[PDB]
Amino acid sequence: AVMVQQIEGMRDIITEKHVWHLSDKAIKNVYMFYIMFTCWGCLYFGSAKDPFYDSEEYRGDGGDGTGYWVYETVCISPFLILLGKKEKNLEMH
Amino acid sequence: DFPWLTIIVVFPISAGSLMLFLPHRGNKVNKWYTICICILELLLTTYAFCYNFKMDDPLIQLSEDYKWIDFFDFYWRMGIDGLSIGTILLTGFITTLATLAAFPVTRDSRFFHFLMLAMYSGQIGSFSSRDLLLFFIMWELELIPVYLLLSMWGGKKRLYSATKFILYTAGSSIFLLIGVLGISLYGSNEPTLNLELLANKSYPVTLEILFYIGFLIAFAVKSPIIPLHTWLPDTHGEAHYSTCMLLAGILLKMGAYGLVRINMELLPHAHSMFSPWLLVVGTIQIIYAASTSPGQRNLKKRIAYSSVSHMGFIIIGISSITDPGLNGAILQIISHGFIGAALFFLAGTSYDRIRLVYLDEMGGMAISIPKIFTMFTILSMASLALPGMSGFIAEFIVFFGIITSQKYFLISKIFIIFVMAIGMILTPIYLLSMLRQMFYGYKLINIKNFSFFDSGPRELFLSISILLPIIGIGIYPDFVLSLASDKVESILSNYFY
Amino acid sequence: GLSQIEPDINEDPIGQFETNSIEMEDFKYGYYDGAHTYYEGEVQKGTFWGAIADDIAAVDQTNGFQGLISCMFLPAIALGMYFDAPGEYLFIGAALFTVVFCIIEMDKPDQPHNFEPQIYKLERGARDKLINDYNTMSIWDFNDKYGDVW
Amino acid sequence: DNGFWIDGPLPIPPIYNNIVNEKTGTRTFIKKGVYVADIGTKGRMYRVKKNAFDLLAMEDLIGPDTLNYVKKYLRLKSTFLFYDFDNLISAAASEDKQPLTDLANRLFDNFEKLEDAAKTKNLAETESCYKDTKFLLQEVMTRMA
Amino acid sequence: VRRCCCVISGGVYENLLFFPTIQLIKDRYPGVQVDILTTERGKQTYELNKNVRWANVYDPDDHWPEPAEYTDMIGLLKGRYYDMVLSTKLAGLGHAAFLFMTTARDRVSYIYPNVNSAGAGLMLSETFTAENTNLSELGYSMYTQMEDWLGRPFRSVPRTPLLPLRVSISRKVKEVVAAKYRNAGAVTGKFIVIHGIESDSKASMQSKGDADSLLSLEKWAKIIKGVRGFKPVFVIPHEKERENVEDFVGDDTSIVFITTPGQLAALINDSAGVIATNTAAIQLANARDKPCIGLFSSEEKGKLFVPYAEEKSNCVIIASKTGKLADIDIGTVKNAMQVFE
Amino acid sequence: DNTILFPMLILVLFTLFIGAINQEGIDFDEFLRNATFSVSIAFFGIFIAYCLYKPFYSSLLNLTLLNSFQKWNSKRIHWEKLINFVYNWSYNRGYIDSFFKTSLIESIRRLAKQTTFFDKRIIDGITNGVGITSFFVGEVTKYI
Amino acid sequence: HQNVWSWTINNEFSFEFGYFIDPLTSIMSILITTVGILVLIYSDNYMSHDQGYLRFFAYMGFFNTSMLGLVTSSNLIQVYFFWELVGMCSYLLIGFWFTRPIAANACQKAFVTNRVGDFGLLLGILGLYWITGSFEFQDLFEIFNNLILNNRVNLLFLTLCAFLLFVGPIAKSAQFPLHVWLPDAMEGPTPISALIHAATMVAAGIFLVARLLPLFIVIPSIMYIISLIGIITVLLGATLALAQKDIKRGLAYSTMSQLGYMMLALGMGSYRSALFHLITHAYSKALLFLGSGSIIHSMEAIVGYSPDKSQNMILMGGLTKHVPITKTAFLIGTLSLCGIPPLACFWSKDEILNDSLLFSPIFAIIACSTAGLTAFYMFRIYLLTFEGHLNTYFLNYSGKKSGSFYS
Repeated sequence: AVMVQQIEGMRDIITEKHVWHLSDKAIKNVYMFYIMFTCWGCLYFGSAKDPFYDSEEYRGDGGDGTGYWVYETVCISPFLILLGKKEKNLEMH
Repeated sequence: DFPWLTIIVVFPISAGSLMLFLPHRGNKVNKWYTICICILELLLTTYAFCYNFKMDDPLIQLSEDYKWIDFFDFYWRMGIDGLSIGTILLTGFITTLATLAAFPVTRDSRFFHFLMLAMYSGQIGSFSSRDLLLFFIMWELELIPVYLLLSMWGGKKRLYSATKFILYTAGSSIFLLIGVLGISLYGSNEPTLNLELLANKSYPVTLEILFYIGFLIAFAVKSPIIPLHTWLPDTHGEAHYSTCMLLAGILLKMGAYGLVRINMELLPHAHSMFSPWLLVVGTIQIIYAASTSPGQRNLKKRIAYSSVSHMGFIIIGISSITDPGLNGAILQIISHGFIGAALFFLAGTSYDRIRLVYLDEMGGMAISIPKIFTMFTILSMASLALPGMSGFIAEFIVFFGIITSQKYFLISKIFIIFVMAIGMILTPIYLLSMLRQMFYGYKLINIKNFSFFDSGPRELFLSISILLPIIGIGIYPDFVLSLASDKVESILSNYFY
Repeated sequence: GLSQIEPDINEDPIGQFETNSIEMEDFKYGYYDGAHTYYEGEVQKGTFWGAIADDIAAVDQTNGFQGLISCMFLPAIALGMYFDAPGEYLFIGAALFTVVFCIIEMDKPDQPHNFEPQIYKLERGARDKLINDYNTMSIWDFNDKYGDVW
Repeated sequence: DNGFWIDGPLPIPPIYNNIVNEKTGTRTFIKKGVYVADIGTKGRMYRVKKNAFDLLAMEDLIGPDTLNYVKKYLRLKSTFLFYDFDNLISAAASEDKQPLTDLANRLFDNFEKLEDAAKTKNLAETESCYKDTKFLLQEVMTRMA
Repeated sequence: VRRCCCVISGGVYENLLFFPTIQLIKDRYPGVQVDILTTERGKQTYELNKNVRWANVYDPDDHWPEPAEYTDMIGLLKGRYYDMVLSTKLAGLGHAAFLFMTTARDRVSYIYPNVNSAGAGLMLSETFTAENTNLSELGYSMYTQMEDWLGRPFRSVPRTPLLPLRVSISRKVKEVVAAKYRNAGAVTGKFIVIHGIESDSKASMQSKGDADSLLSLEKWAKIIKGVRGFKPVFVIPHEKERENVEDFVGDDTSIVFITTPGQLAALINDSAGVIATNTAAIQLANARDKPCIGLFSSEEKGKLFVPYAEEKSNCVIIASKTGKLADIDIGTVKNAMQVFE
Repeated sequence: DNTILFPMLILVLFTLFIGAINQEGIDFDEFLRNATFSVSIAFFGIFIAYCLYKPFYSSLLNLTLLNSFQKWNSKRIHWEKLINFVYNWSYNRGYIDSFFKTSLIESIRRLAKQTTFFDKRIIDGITNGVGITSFFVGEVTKYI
Repeated sequence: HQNVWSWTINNEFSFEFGYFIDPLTSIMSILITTVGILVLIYSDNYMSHDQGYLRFFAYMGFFNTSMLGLVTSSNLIQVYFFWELVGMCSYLLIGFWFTRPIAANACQKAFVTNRVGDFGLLLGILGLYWITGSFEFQDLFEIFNNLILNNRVNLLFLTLCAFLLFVGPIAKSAQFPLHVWLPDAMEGPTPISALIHAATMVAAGIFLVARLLPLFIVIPSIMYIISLIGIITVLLGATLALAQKDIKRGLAYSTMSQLGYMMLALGMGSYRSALFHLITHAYSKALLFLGSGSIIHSMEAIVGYSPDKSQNMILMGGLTKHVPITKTAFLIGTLSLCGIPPLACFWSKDEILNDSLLFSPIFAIIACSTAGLTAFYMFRIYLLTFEGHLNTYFLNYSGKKSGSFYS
């Protein structure tokens, strides 16, 4: 572990070189513990009060959980107001 | 001994097929049923990986062979390499967190979570199969379900992107079928399909180059290679966050992993002819997909091109005929799996909160969503190849495999390293442009009347859970190298002589 | 957002690259960026345990038992090593925990944010899937506005 | 041989007429591809010392359920030592050449025994071989220094 | 037909004058789900139709679109399964293939007079060769070929007009524009819109064929000082003009920021007078029988953009003797006093 | 406050203690003529700053000299170019920031627009032209 | 002492993350720890009226950790590791006030500039693994003494690799090409303007060159390159600060000049005088930056919070009457930069010029001219702030004060 190395320019070096490794089993065990932590969180925080996707902000307007609900909504509500406008013109504005 | 990989692969479908009608007309029951199934499958995968997978032996473990169709010699070959177990655990982790992120979906959530479990089975089937035609089956089995959870969930022009993706991927899977047909039929006497029996064949160069073309056109779209990469910025950039974090997380890695299985150790003398040009292609790919990303006003297409850029290092490590190069390719597969998964997750949640897409609009939202801001910043740093994150050690070990390459010479190594490391100047540009456009600033019309909701504990757990392996692999890379490196030698032993 | 009317197109597409922030001419430093706010005196107590447990209680759908097992699960796996080395017992117990949690997450409350977007019309409390097994209410056709007020 | 990217076999580095091999084959701890830098005779003479010091300070790495990394570090630093001894022998003074190549042979037979003990996950034989290979590592370290 | 597309172009004005055509279509057949593939600034007008369904944004006069967008909209028009198209994009080949790629039974389109329509007849059911290549320069009608084809005499009468330009406002736009002019110094009954201001903006709803359509402010200051105030509310196309208008006509004058033509029509319906120049405000005033005066740069453009001035009996059309929109500013005041009270 | 002064006081103690650091440059790792020359040029810079920025009511210089300073430089024509160029230098930041934000980051932005053009128009153009051409030949061979 | 460990052992990697405790490391460790402690004590009250105030100290602690790992670094792997982590903490600290967009442009530029430097650093340390196959400092110093006598290594390739290895220090120490990040890094807090430069991080660009001097003196043309970069950026650091109306930008350009003085001293081979200059500069200009922050937070009560007012050196005016301790601190710091002999630090610059003037005619007389310019602009910075009338409540200019007085 201890080695003295001579160098012309500056000084001597007292290298130590603790060659180690986590080991094959401990690596498997940290994979195990992190997957178990992922299980615990996936269940618990999945059972947490998700404050955004519960209120009338998301779930109110549309809120299906898609990414086209905004665009299909603002493409439908024009159609709904146009249909209500035709219904209003059906009964003399 | 025991059918392990089979009850890994079939279990999501065989447990989602229990949702035939299942009269529970809220998203709660099927959401929890399928996240429970995904956790159970992830734990089965780990118990196969921990207590029944020797990490030193660079051979097929948990092997399992049946007889499905005798005419094709088509078996149910299953097997785990050192370069495939990491992708399998990544499939488990990322698809599990994808169905966690899909908790708020409620449109046709039964069908959504069933198709998620179908992808969850098909991806592990593609990664765990040691039969060529079975690799094709599980390649095309993650084509319809992704289409159905891409066209009816997520994205404005979702139908265009979905049909583009399905036809592009099918038009490349036919090239894959040309390849498996060529190898099986015109491979040798006694035609077979088992890759374990197949990796020590002759394949003369006039035929090996043909098989390599037939398989490279197949894997050039899944790991996008820049002539054939246009499906991604439409597909990812117009998909939901839960689907997109496995479209980039694990679906993009087949094709990168495939270039290791059926190109690198099945057609080695032809890969020694084609990798010099795949190197130039990947070096141009990094710069091209890092210069297109500032060109994108969109937030999600920026990250799609980011994935096209970070796949360039995997292309380079694959085309680097070295142990460091391929180990960096596998490590970048896993690292960018985590990174792109969490980045697309955060971009989707940012779109759900803000309901703006382009970076010209969507100014300062850091005070509105600070948790999303910090998680996006940390994962942009991980995308940046920043030390302390897995991206650095990946995008450095690939460089080290270049500079320690025996194939290439210094006149080429200089040019390749130069064009590779311009990528890490251009990647700060687009990533921090995204950050300063979408988070740094103050909008006077957004003072208090909006008061958007911050990252809930679920989404925070998503991002943190995908972050901790990135940090753990940045501080100790041998969580990913040690499971592959021995197998990598079993690749490169076919190359040096 | 909602945008019942069609929004006004901006005649100034500020730029492909530069952010959408206000200029420094109109930026009130200190108050906006928080560089001179936070005058101590308006702050509150709750030193690190009266605000952690407050935040845990702020976001939680866990009852007495589900939740207690959640608090005792990760300590059980953490003592799966450094106290013993059972092996498959850990994974069997973790699967049992997941399955019993999912069975528990078939909650008696149904919390109408779980349901489809088309359900949000009004009066959805009279809808009671919480108690009524085999609901038998053909409202999920989603092609016509039936009167489900009975 | 088109300048950039020599193609075809991807040859190994050669063995220049030395008896440093095994005579029942070439050698078994040889890593196929490693970029041994062609420094120069003083640089090789010092890098032998450094790699032997590494293999010497690999004492902590040895233990139960860790022999795979032992084998990997062994074959790596022994491949470095192999090519460095090859360039040192091929550039020796022809009077210290024969003792140095006999030293390399009796060192590499022990590295072969150590790799055979560690690849087979034999811990007790690994350590019992590590004893005299540590003697040999200190011997080459005090020779090069 | 059952579903009918419309690939129209031009902006605010040209999309507005297509409402007679769409009402003609819905009068010809009982039930027609009409769709419009128009440009931005054109979809907004389609709040005021009560006869349309989708009204997407395409900008068909791009000629060089993104192939992603091009193929997306091609597949969209395919997957909506139309039976008629009725482009009036004014292009032959190239665009004729864009209409043919849509599975449409009756491809109808306009056609360039030049050689650019080399092979449009190979893909279209109707030709409709046009005039001036700048169809809005043709004036208010702009669709007489499209109208005199639509509902030709086959069984019954054409009935090509239905009390032309019955635009219709919703209650939400009415409420928000009411709050807008009440935040201004105006009352819901007694106020007058303007909608002529020198600007550089596409929100003034001018035309594609008229350049000197928008009048200056100092000349507008002299116009509005010549008339006693019936509280003229100013309709700016952009906020940068507000501090200009207050610099010209005075701080006391009330200005209302309207760029959406639906909001503009909601302003017209509540207004009791219109002094518009050649914008969409004139036609929105002639809709709902509101009293306009309608300044113009020439009697030719005035007859072209207002041919039916003799039918509403309130829109006393005004023009300029010479060109360049240099009008009298004297007699316009006199008949403004006549008609507004 | 005092906790802002205490760091400044410790750093004053340092830079006064560092000014006397038998030497320890060898242990760790024209003398007065050069010294007075360096102090002369430093004191010259000090004096050029002093005669300008130190006000007349507090400067230790003599008023008879401070008035002749402005009397010799009351024209401000040769200084109206030197001061002008120095302020232009300090305000344009040597023009190097402008050169980089005109030819290095704007060059990269032009290149990004060029490359996303090449991607979206004429390599996504081929991928989309396959489909456009399939639609067109389908409609043609349907109607011919 | 080089207590190396083993990071990864798979193939040629054999990575280590050891700590090369040499005289230079020890200097850098005390220089980081002392100024970091004092800047933390400073930020206890500079940031006490900040809303987001704990994340500032998260960034600062991570910055100190990262720099302490950078200087305690056995191989170019760990050097590079902590180089980019320093770039990260610079980005975060400069864009600490993310709400203001000028800080956004500042932090995006800073990280892009640091990565234009780190580009060079990466394909230089990889070029060194090609030429040497080292990834360590113990071997590099024992190889490069005799490597240049061989035949395969091209001397052009060696000077190219060394220039690219220096491009990193060019960016971190704000040298002529990549100097643009420093005068725009003032958009963050003042404590970071004391720690990012005049301190740890710009000291890192000097540390790397001081640590690689054993393999830069051997390579022929790189030393002249370093001297030329330093002598270009001592006048680009000097002619810039003559008319900077801001206090922090003027101090930043002065830092850009002193770091060029250090790179020149390394360009002369003077291994010791460069580090003594670094020590005295990092204990003087950090003092000046803390004094500038105290000046600023004295001025906020006058002009409110506006960096175009509360940092505008012209209307700082006269503060000797009001803030005497800060006056003495800033005066001692500026006189330490000018090289005052008895009550300040002249002897560093004395050794600089003594080892410089008998080397070359180009890099001597212009260095002395820039020293005179340094004295000029630093005393201008002192005089426009402290000595005189207040220039903001001045009754010849401020009509509000007049209207408030004559009631």
